[PDB]
Amino acid sequence: KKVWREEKERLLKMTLEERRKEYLRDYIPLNSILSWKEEMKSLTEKVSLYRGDITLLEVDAIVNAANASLLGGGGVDGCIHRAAGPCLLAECRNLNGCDTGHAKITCGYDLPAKYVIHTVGPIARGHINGSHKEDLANCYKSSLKLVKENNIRSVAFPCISTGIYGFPNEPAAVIALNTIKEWLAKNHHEVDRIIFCVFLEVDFKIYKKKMNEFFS
Repeated sequence: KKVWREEKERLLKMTLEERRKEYLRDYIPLNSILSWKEEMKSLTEKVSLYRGDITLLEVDAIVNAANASLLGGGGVDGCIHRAAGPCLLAECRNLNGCDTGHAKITCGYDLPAKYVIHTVGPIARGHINGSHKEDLANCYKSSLKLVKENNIRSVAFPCISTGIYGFPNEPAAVIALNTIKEWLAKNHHEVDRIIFCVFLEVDFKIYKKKMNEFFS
């Protein structure tokens, strides 16, 4: 049995070259993801769209749209737990859950990602209200506060609270893009790339349309 504190200490010391020599499977290096600037040929240099499996991204942090327990479950949360291996669950158990609109950081273990930022999106069981909208913004703000504090230069976000948590995809994207744009205005020097992970066609088309509005 690997023990999470020992494995985390070992992994966070390692250079990218050292990490790559131990990788279990194929990965997506950050320099194989075009900026919006490069894609559409300024903050356009600092943002990307990625349609693919977040667990493959070799970035400083991937964001997990987690549940209150932080123990994993289904969808992409489950995929991140399986890809990271059992040390992720062990570190998450020690965190004693996460509140709606808050975030907590762990090691990424078997992920190529150095860290996972776990954030708990609001749940809309029917039509959204101002609390849902505030809480979703707070997931992005709490996550980006951990990005700043942990010298994370590349981070990938999922479409937090869309799907089962019931946040309509278009209003979710507006909150996500507004929150990242406002944070980038202040913090652009300290990041190389914020990646929006937009697998479903519905999300890809929403983000494709809105990128120019927000970043150029």
